[PDB]
Amino acid sequence: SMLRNWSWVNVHNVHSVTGTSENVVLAGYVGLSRTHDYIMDTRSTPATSQ
Amino acid sequence: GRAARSTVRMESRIQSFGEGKDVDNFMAKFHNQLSGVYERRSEGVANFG
Amino acid sequence: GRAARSTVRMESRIQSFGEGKDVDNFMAKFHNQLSGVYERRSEGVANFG
Amino acid sequence: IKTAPVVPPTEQRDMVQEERVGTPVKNAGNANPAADSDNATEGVV
Amino acid sequence: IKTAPVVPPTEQRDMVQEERVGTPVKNAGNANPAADSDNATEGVV
Repeated sequence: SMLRNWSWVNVHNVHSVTGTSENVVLAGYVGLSRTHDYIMDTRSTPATSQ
Repeated sequence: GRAARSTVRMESRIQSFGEGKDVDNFMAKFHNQLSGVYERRSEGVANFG
Repeated sequence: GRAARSTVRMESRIQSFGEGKDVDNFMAKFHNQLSGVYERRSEGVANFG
Repeated sequence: IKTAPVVPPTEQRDMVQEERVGTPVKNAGNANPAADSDNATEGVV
Repeated sequence: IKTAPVVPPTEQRDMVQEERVGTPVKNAGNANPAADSDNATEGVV
């Protein structure tokens, strides 16, 4: 059942839908800004209506 | 996943903000408000504060 | 009560009010005033405060 | 009317914070910074 | 004369609160919102 799903193919003919690869290293959410704003009651809830 | 070749990582990195603050005043606000939850005048609450 | 057909219910529902307050300052007022009644620096007094 | 204890305005300060997810490259506004090399048909010293 | 410690005026804020017992209906000012239907004697598409 795995040969029938084209597991036999040359892996060099499989292209990403963008044609590119990617190495992402992004500074992310830590949560110190949101917890700080909650204690000061400035912006307690950050989730918007949308 | 034989042709993926793409990696994604996330950095939970932080800075230091502001000058002329008072850390003892905020630390009082932090550990006083969360007093029905985490015990105030604790080592962990003081660190996170 | 065979023809009543009428019901009455009451919702004890609450909101969140105000912005820019200080909850630790009121919580100090609450648990300091009711100190001859309920022990301050208690889990219940901190929650209700 | 609900009178509530707030934080006095003189004991706090709004501070603007600029949040970035990554450091921009040297030729950030350049779509093709490699066209200075690919078009050096005489050479580079 | 009785001098008493009060709360300084700058460390509290009066906030107006609007208390309602229920959410008003869509046609709140209409006594009979069902008269647009009861008077459609030709039909509605």
